[PDB]
Parts: sequence; C-alpha cells; structure tokens
Amino acid sequence: MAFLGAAIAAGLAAVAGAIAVAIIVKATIEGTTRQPELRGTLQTLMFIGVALAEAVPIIAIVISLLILF
Amino acid sequence: MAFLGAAIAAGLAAVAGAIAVAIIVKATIEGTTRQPELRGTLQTLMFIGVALAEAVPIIAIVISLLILF
Amino acid sequence: MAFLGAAIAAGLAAVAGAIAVAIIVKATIEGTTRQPELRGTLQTLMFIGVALAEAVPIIAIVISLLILF
Amino acid sequence: MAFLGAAIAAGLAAVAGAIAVAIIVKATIEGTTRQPELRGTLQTLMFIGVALAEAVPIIAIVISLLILF
Amino acid sequence: MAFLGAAIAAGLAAVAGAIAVAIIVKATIEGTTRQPELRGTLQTLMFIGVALAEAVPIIAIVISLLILF
Amino acid sequence: MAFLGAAIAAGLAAVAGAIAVAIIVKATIEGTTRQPELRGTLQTLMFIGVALAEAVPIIAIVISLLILF
Amino acid sequence: MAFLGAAIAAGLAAVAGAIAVAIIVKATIEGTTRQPELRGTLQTLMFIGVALAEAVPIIAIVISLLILF
Amino acid sequence: MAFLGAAIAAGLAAVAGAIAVAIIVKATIEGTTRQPELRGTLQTLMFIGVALAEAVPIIAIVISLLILF
Amino acid sequence: MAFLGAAIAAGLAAVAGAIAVAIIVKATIEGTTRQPELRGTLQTLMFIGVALAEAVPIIAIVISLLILF
Amino acid sequence: MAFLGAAIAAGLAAVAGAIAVAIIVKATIEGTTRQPELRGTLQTLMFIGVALAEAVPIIAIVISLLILF
Amino acid sequence: MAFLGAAIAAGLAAVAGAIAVAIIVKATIEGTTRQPELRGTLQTLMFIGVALAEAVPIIAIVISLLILF
Amino acid sequence: MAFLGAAIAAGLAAVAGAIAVAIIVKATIEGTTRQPELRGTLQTLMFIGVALAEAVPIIAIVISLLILF
Amino acid sequence: MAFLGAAIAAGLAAVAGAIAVAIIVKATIEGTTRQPELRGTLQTLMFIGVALAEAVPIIAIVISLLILF
Ligand SMILES: CCCCCCCCCCCCO[C@@H]1O[C@H](CO)[C@@H](O[C@H]2O[C@H](CO)[C@@H](O)[C@H](O)[C@H]2O)[C@H](O)[C@H]1O
Ligand SMILES: CCCCCCCCCCCCOP(=O)([O-])OCC[N+](C)(C)C
Ligand SMILES: CCCCCCCCCCCCOP(=O)([O-])OCC[N+](C)(C)C
Ligand SMILES: CCCCCCCCCCCCOP(=O)([O-])OCC[N+](C)(C)C
Ligand SMILES: CCCCCCCCCCCCOP(=O)([O-])OCC[N+](C)(C)C
Ligand SMILES: CCCCCCCCCCCCOP(=O)([O-])OCC[N+](C)(C)C
Ligand SMILES: CCCCCCCCCCCCOP(=O)([O-])OCC[N+](C)(C)C
Ligand SMILES: CCCCCCCCCCCCOP(=O)([O-])OCC[N+](C)(C)C
Ligand SMILES: CCCCCCCCCCCCOP(=O)([O-])OCC[N+](C)(C)C
Ligand SMILES: CCCCCCCCCCCCOP(=O)([O-])OCC[N+](C)(C)C
Ligand SMILES: CCCCCCCCCCCCOP(=O)([O-])OCC[N+](C)(C)C
Ligand SMILES: CCCCCCCCCCCCOP(=O)([O-])OCC[N+](C)(C)C
Ligand SMILES: CCCCCCCCCCCCOP(=O)([O-])OCC[N+](C)(C)C
Ligand SMILES: CCCCCCCCCCCCOP(=O)([O-])OCC[N+](C)(C)C
Repeated sequence: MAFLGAAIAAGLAAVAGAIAVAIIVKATIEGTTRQPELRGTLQTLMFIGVALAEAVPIIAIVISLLILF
Repeated sequence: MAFLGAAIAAGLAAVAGAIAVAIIVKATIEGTTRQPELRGTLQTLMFIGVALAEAVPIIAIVISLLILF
Repeated sequence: MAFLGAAIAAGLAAVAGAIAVAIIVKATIEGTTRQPELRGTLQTLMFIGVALAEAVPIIAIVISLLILF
Repeated sequence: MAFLGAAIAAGLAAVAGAIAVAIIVKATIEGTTRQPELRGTLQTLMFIGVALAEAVPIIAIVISLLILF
Repeated sequence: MAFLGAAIAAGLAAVAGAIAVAIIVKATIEGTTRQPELRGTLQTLMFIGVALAEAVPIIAIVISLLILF
Repeated sequence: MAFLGAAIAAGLAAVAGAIAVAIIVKATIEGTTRQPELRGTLQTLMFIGVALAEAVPIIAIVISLLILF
Repeated sequence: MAFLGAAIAAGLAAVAGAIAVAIIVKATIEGTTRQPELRGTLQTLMFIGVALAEAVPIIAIVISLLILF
Repeated sequence: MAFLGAAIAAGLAAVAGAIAVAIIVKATIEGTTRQPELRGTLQTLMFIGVALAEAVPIIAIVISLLILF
Repeated sequence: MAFLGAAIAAGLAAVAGAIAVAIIVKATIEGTTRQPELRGTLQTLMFIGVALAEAVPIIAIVISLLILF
Repeated sequence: MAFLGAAIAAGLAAVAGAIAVAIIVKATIEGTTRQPELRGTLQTLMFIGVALAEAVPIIAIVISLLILF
Repeated sequence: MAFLGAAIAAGLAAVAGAIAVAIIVKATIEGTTRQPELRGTLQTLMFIGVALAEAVPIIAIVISLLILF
Repeated sequence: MAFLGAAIAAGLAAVAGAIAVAIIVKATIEGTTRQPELRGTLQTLMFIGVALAEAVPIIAIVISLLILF
Repeated sequence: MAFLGAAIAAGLAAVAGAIAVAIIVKATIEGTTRQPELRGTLQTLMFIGVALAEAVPIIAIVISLLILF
C-alpha cells in the first residue's frame, strides 16, 4: 500500500502548500490595497513567506516520491 | 489501492487548488472594488499568487498519474 | 476500488470546484453591488478566477474517469 | 462497490452544488436588497455563477451514474 | 453495501438540500426585514434559488432509490 | 447493514432538518425583533422556508424506512 | 449491528434536536432581551420553531426504536 | 456491539445536551447582564429551553440504556 | 469492546461537560466583569447552568461504568 | 483494545480539560485586563470554573485507569 | 494496540496542551499590549492558567507511558 | 503498527506545536505593531509561551521515538 | 504500515508547518502594512517565529524518514 503512502502525503502537502500561499498572498493583496506604496516591500515579504511555507510541504512531496520509488 | 491512491491525491489536490485560487481571487476582487486604480497591480499579484498556490497541487496531480500507472 | 477511486475523486472535485466558484462569484456580486461601475472588470475577474479555480478539479475529473475505465 | 461508489459521488455532488448555489443566491438576495436598481445585473450574475458552480457536481453525477451502471 | 449506499446518498442529499434552503431562506428573511417593499422580489429569488439549489440533491435521491431498488 | 443504513439515513436527515429549521427560525426571530410589524410576513416566509427545507430530509426518512423494510 | 444502528440514529437525532433548540431558544432570549414586550410573541415563535425543528429528530428516534425492537 | 452502541448513543447525547444547555445558559447570562430586570423572564425562558433541548438527548440515553440491558 | 465502549462514553462525556462548563463560566466571568453588581446573580446562574449542563454527561459516565463493569 | 480504550478516554479528557480551562483563563485574563479591581473576584470564578470543568475529564482519566489497570 | 494507544494518548495530549497554552498566552500577550501596567499580573494568571491547563494532558502523557511500558 | 503509532504521535505533535507557536507569534507581532515600546516584554512573553506550549508536543515526540525504537 | 506511517508523519507535518508559517507571515504583512517603520522589527519576529513553529514539524519529518529508512 505504497500508493496510499504517496496519496495522503502529496495530498496533505497539496492542501498545506496551497492554503498557506493563499493566506500569504491574500494578506499581500489586502496590504497593497490600503498601502500601494508598500507594494514592493509587501511583495518581498510574500516571496520569502511562501518560500518558508512551502519548505516542509515540498519535503513531504519528496518523501511522497520516496514512498512510491 | 492504486485507484484509491490516485483518488486521494487528485481529490485533495483539487480541493487544495480550487479553494486557494478562490481565496486569492476574492482578495483581488475586493481590492479592485476598493481601489480600481490598483486593478493592474492586484491582478499581477493574483496570477503570481495563483501560480505559487498551484505548484504543489499540480505536483500532487502528476503523482496521482504515477500512482495510476 | 475501481469505483471508490472514481467516487471520492469526482466527489472531492465537485466540492472543490463548486465551493471555489461560489466564493469567487459571491465576491463579484458583492463587489458589483458596492461598485456598479466596476461591473466590467469584476466580471472579467470572475471568469478568469473561476477558470483558474477549475483547473485541478477538472483534471481530478479526468483522472476520475480514468479510474472507471 | 459500485453501490457504495455511486453514493459518495452523488452525495458529495449534492453537498457541492446545493451549498454553492446557496452561497451565490445569498449574495444576490443581499445585493438586490441594498441595491434594487442592480437587480437585473446581479440576477444574471447569479445564473452564470450557478451554472459554472454546478458544472463539476453535474459531471460528478454523471460519473456516479456511470459507477452504478 | 447497497443499503449503506442508498443511505449515504440520501443522507448527504438531505444535509445538502436542507442547509442550502436554510441559507437562502435566511437571506430572504433578512432582506425582507431590511427592505419590506422588496418582499415579492426577494421571494422570487428564493424560489428560483431553492429550486436550483435543490437540483442535484433531488438527483442524488433518485440515485439513492436506484441503489436501494 | 440495513439497520446501519436506516440509521445513517435517518440520522443525517435529523441533522439536516433540525439545523435547517433552526437557521430559518433564528432568522425569523431576529427579523421579528428588528422589525416587529413584519411578524406575520416573516412567519409566513418561515413556514414556506421550513417546508422547503424539510423536503429532502422527509424524503431521506422514507428511504430509511424503505431500507429497514 | 442493530445496536450500532439504533445508537447512531438516536445519537445523531440527539445532537440535531438539542443544538437546534439551543439556536432557536438563544435567538428568543436575545430577542426578548432587545424586545421585552415581544416576549409572548417570540416565545410562541420559539415553540412553533422548536416543534418543527424537533419533528424529524423525533422520527429518527422512532426509527431508532424500530431498529432495536 | 451493545457496549459500543450504548457508548455512541450516550456519548453523543452527552455532547448534545451539555453544549445545548451551555448555549442557552450563556444567552441567559448575557441577556441578564444587559437587562437585570429581565432576570425572572430570562431564567424562566432558560428552564423551558433547556427542558426542550434535553428532551431528545434524554430519550437517547434511554435508548442506549435499553441497548445495554 | 466494553473497554472501547467505556472509552467513547467517558471520553465524549468529558468533552461535553468540560466545554459546556467552560462556555457557561466564560459567560459568567464576562458578565461579572461587565456588571460587577450582578456578581451573585450570575454566579447562581452559573451553578444552575453547570448542574443542568453536567446532567447528561454524568449519566454518560454512569453508563460508561455500566459498560466497563 | 484495553490500550486503545485507555487512549481514547484519556486523550479526549486531555482535549476536554485543557481547552475548558483555557477558555476560562482567557476570560479571566480579559476580565482582569478591563477590570483589574475584580482580579480577586474573577480568579475565584476561574478556580471554581476549572474545578467544575475538570470534574468529568478527571473521572474520564479514572475510567482510563480502570480500563488499563 | 499498545503503540496505537500510546500514540492517541500522547497525540491528543499534545494537541490539548499546545493549543490551551497558546490560547492563554495569546490572551496574556493581548492583555499586556492593551495594559502594559498589568504585565506582571497577567503573567501570574498565565502561569497559573497553564499549570491547570497542562494538568490533565500531563496525566494523559503518564498514562500513554503506562500503556507503552 | 509501531510506525503508525510513531506517525500519529509525531504528526499530532507537529500540528500541536506549529499552530500553537503560530498563535503566540501572531499575537506578539500584532502586539509589537500596536505597541513597539513593549517589544521587549512581548518577545520574552513569546519565548516563555512557546516553551510552555512545546512542552507536551516534545514529550509526544519523545514517545514517538520510544514507540519507534 | 511503514508507508502509511511515513506519510501521516510527513503529511501532518506539512499541514502543520505551512499553515503555521502562513499565520506568522500574514501577521507580519498586516503589521508592516499598518506600521511600515516596524518592518525590520516584525521581520525579525517572523524569522524567529517561523524557526520555532517549524521546529517540531521538521522533527516529525525526520521521524517520517526514520520510518522509511
Ligand atoms: C447503578 C445502576 C445499576 C443497574 C443494574 C440493573 C440490573 C438489571 C438490568 C439487566 C442487567 C443485565 O442485562 C443484560 O446485560 C448483559 C450485558 O449487556 C447482557 O446479557 C446477555 O449476554 C450475557 C453475555 O455473557 C449473557 O450471560 C446473558 O445471559 C444475556 O442475557 C444483555 O445485554 C442484557 O440483557
Ligand atoms: C480529508 C479532508 C481534507 C479537507 C481539507 C479542507 C481544507 C480547507 C481549508 C480552508 C481554510 C480557509 O481558511 P481562511 O482562508 O483563513 O478563511 C476561512 C474563513 N474564515 C476566516 C471565516 C474562517
Ligand atoms: C472540504 C472542503 C472545505 C472547504 C472549506 C472552504 C471554507 C472557505 C474558504 C475561505 C474563503 C475565504 O475566506 P477569507 O479569505 O478568510 O475571507 C475574506 C473575507 N474578508 C476579506 C472580508 C475578511
Ligand atoms: C463535504 C465537504 C463540504 C464542505 C463545505 C464547505 C463550505 C464552506 C462555505 C464557507 C462560506 C464562507 O464565505 P466567504 O466567501 O468566505 O465569506 C466570509 C466573509 N466573512 C469572513 C467576512 C464572514
Ligand atoms: C456537510 C457540511 C455542510 C456545511 C455547510 C456550511 C456552510 C456555511 C457557509 C456560511 C458561512 C458564512 O459565510 P457567508 O454567510 O456566505 O458569508 C457572509 C459574508 N457576508 C456577510 C459579507 C455576506
Ligand atoms: C454532517 C452534518 C454537518 C452539518 C453542518 C451544517 C452547518 C451549517 C452552518 C451555516 C451557518 C451560516 O449560515 P448562513 O445562512 O450562511 O448565515 C450566515 C450569515 N452571516 C455570516 C452574515 C451571519
Ligand atoms: C452533527 C453535526 C451538527 C453540527 C451543527 C452545526 C450548526 C452550525 C450552524 C449554527 C449557527 C447557524 O446560525 P444562523 O441561523 O446561520 O445564524 C448565524 C448568525 N451569526 C453567525 C451572526 C450568529
Ligand atoms: C459531532 C457533533 C459535535 C457537536 C457540534 C455542535 C456544534 C454547535 C454549534 C452551535 C454554535 C452556536 O450557533 P449560533 O449561536 O446560531 O451561531 C453562533 C456563530 N458564532 C459563534 C460565530 C457567532
Ligand atoms: C466533540 C465536538 C464538540 C464541539 C463543541 C463545540 C461547541 C461550540 C460552542 C459555541 C458557543 C457559542 O455560544 P453562543 O450561545 O452562540 O453565543 C454567541 C454570542 N454572540 C451571538 C453574541 C456572538
Ligand atoms: C474531539 C475534540 C473536540 C474539541 C471541541 C472543542 C470545541 C471548542 C469550542 C469553543 C467555543 C467557544 O464559544 P464561546 O467562547 O462561548 O463563544 C464565543 C462568542 N463570544 C465571544 C461572544 C463569547
Ligand atoms: C481531536 C483534536 C481536536 C482539537 C480541537 C481544538 C479546538 C480549539 C478551539 C478553541 C476555541 C477557543 O474558544 P474561545 O477562546 O472561548 O473563543 C475565542 C474565539 N472566538 C471568540 C472567535 C469564538
Ligand atoms: C488535529 C487537531 C487540530 C486542531 C486545531 C485547532 C486550532 C484552533 C485554534 C483556535 C485559536 C483561537 O484563539 P483564541 O485565543 O481562542 O482567540 C482569541 C481571539 N480574540 C481574542 C480576538 C477573541
Ligand atoms: C487538521 C488541523 C489543520 C490545522 C488547523 C489550524 C487552524 C488554526 C487557525 C487559527 C486562526 C486564529 O488565529 P489567532 O491567533 O487565534 O488570531 C485570531 C484573532 N485575531 C485575528 C483578532 C488576531
Ligand atoms: C487535514 C485538514 C487540513 C485543513 C487545513 C485548514 C487550515 C486553515 C488555516 C486558516 C485558518 C486561519 O487563517 P487566517 O488567515 O489566520 O485567518 C484568520 C481569520 N481572520 C481572517 C479573521 C483573521
């Protein structure tokens, strides 16, 4: 049952990565909305934000591949 | 369980991707409604944000194909 | 297992797409009500956003049909 | 197994579609309430909203019927 | 496995349909409370809303009956 | 498995009906508190709302009785 | 397998019935607090609301008894 | 199965009754805080609401205890 | 099986009673903070409320003992 | 089975007990923040509240030990 | 079962302990932010609160070890 | 089964530890934003809060290793 | 069981890590938006906060790999 091991690993990583970015991006959009001059700064905070937020889920994706292969 | 492993992966990736985009898009619509003059900036933040939020779910999808095969 | 792997894959994709569109459309309706003169740009944000929030759920349906067959 | 599969697909598609429409219609009723002049534009925005949101659930119903048959 | 199926499909259709109507009806009640003159207008949105929100749950029922009978 | 089915079907229809009525009645009570002169109007809207929300659960009940017998 | 069934049917009808009454009564208390003179009016709405809300859970309690005995 | 059943029917009836009373009592406490002169009215309304909210969970306890013995 | 039953019964009764009391106490504390002269009145409602909220969970505990022993 | 039962009974009692007083303490902290003169009164309600909220979860722990030992 | 039991007991104790502290600390941080003069008073309540919050989860951990050893 | 136990223990400890810190840190960031002069106290209050919130999750990780080894 | 073990340990660690970071990053973005001059201070809190929030999930990842290999 390595298939389920790759399913709920990549699946939970998908939910993790997507929602985390969605939260961060939304915060940037709302931030840019009321402070347009802070666009460049808030975009940088987003880019390093999603990078850290995707760290573990990517590792979970790697593990999901190691379970399959 | 190859079909189940391809169902959990693709299913959770669907929920991940769809909701994440919906969270991001809604933020832009609300932002554009507040600041129509930030239409171009917020839409750029959208496509960028959607691209990041779709990374892992798409990776979760190609895994669902590797499980099916 | 060939029917279960096509049920929770299509079921989750249904929940994914339907709710995602609902969130996006709701934002457009509320935006249009708040700012009627933005009816054009907000509706274009909808159709683009809905299309993006349907990418993976559509693939999840395609994968689901590949399970039954 | 086809009896259990067709149930989950149809069951979730029901949850998907019904809630999605409910969220959209809620926005239309609320929008029309605070802006009766925008009744027409919000109503057509509902129909195109329901149609897109009900798409995948309808497909999930077809798959459900394909599972059962 | 046919009794369980006919129950899940009908059980999830009940939850879907009842809540969907409740959300729509609540919006109609709130709107009528705010703008009593729009009672006939919002009541029409309710019936059109309920019917569309009841579509898939209704189909989920005939699928539940197809599994049972 | 017929006992388990009739249980879930009636149990989920119970959650469906009870909560749906609760949401509608709560809106009726709140609306009546806000605009008391609309007592009969909202109550009429409640009865129509309850009946429409009680539809599928009532159907899900006769399914439960059909599973038992 | 009838003990488990009669438990689920009665257990869910318990949660359904109790919470639904709580929501309706809470609205009655909040409304009575805001409008003390609408006590009897709202109390009548409560009794009618509770009766309709408890209708299906009571049926689920009967099915629970039928599953047992 | 009689043990496991009586657990669910009593455990869920516990969650049902306890939370429902909590919601009702909390509303009574908040209401009494706003309008101290409505102490007797709100308390009378509390007892009635609790009695109704506990009605079905009491039956669920009886049913569970009938499963045991 | 009597162990699993005693667990679910006592475990749910724990979650029921603890959260119920918490909600009631949280209300009494906020009520007392808001209106200090109603300290004795709200404390009585807390005790009466807790006794009613703990009624069923305690019975569920007794049942848990009846299943164990 | 006896181990699993001891887990559920103690695990749920942990979630019950911890969250219960967390709600109570948070209420006390907020109450003290607003009215620091009532710090003595509110702290009494906290301890009494915690004792009542931890009553059943502590019993659930006893059940867990009766199952284990 | 002993391993799966030691897991649930410790896992639920972790969820219980970590969240309950987070709730208390958040209240302390916000109270301190609101009233800097009460940083010492609220810190004591936090320490007392955490101790009461971790009590049962600690026992659940001890039990988890008793299941494991 | 030993791996499954080590999984649930480690997984739930991760969920517990991460989210708890997230709540505490978020409160500190919002506190620092509102009160820059209090960043010294709020950071200490964060570190103290984090250490307390990570107590049980760490032990749950230790147990996860004992189950595994 | 080693595949389900490594998956759950990695999957839940992903959900833990990603969401916890998302909450922390969002707080920093909103904080920077509210107070641009506190950018450097809040960026420090984010980096320290993320490192603490990712502590246990990373350990859970190590455990996940300590199940496979
Ligand atoms: C604190 C209050 C205590 C009240 C105690 C009330 C005692 C009188 C009520 C009847 C008790 C016995 O009720 C009975 O319980 C046991 C366990 O569930 C089961 O008993 C049944 O199975 C057991 C299995 O060994 C058989 O030995 C027994 O002949 C059979 O009747 C039945 O389910 C139920 O008929
Ligand atoms: C196996 C089943 C897996 C299901 C996974 C579903 C994950 C869905 C996560 C969605 C989280 C969205 O939270 P958010 O965008 O902050 O706002 C939510 C709205 N409020 C702020 C009002 C709460
Ligand atoms: C299994 C599937 C579960 C799906 C659950 C989906 C729940 C909803 C998802 C999140 C929807 C969006 O919320 P949000 O962006 O926080 O609100 C934004 C609104 N304001 C900006 C005004 C605050
Ligand atoms: C079987 C699984 C079924 C899951 C169903 C989940 C449905 C979730 C619906 C969630 C609707 C939320 O609406 P929204 O647009 O976020 O507005 C919220 C705006 N405020 C935050 C300001 C309130
Ligand atoms: C099977 C389980 C089904 C559960 C379904 C629960 C669905 C709950 C969805 C409704 C949650 C709230 O969102 P909403 O009222 O749309 O937003 C309100 C925002 N405005 C005020 C701006 C309109
Ligand atoms: C398994 C069974 C699960 C059933 C769960 C049912 C949950 C239903 C929750 C529905 C609650 C939301 O209601 P609504 O109409 O959107 O109003 C919300 C309007 N405001 C947000 C503006 C206040
Ligand atoms: C077995 C599972 C049972 C789950 C039951 C969950 C019930 C969820 C719905 C309960 C509340 C729905 O109230 P409503 O009328 O939408 O107004 C809500 C308006 N406010 C938000 C402002 C208060
Ligand atoms: C398995 C079942 C476990 C029990 C679940 C019971 C859930 C009951 C929830 C009932 C919630 C109270 O509803 P309401 O005051 O109409 O809205 C209040 C909504 N806000 C809190 C956001 C204001
Ligand atoms: C095993 C699962 C157990 C889950 C238990 C969940 C219990 C949730 C209880 C929620 C208590 C809510 O209180 P309420 O009366 O709606 O006040 C709301 C007051 N306002 C309307 C003004 C906001
Ligand atoms: C199996 C594990 C189940 C765990 C379930 C935990 C449920 C926790 C529910 C917590 C409900 C909190 O409600 P409350 O603070 O009275 O209302 C808040 C509204 N006011 C701010 C106006 C007071
Ligand atoms: C099996 C593991 C289950 C874990 C479940 C954990 C649930 C934690 C729930 C925490 C509830 C917090 O309540 P409270 O601080 O009174 O409300 C504060 C928030 N409102 C005022 C908006 C309502
Ligand atoms: C696997 C199980 C995972 C369960 C995870 C549950 C996480 C729940 C977190 C709930 C955190 C809520 O914080 P709180 O201090 O109550 O709100 C305080 C906010 N105000 C002060 C503004 C009211
Ligand atoms: C299966 C479990 C998946 C994980 C679910 C975890 C959900 C945690 C959500 C925590 C969100 C709450 O945040 P908080 O800090 O209370 O602030 C809220 C109060 N303010 C916004 C005013 C500051
Ligand atoms: C296995 C199941 C996985 C489910 C994962 C669900 C994760 C949900 C995380 C999102 C919850 C917290 O979001 P947030 O942005 O702090 O909003 C807090 C609410 N305000 C907008 C009002 C501040």
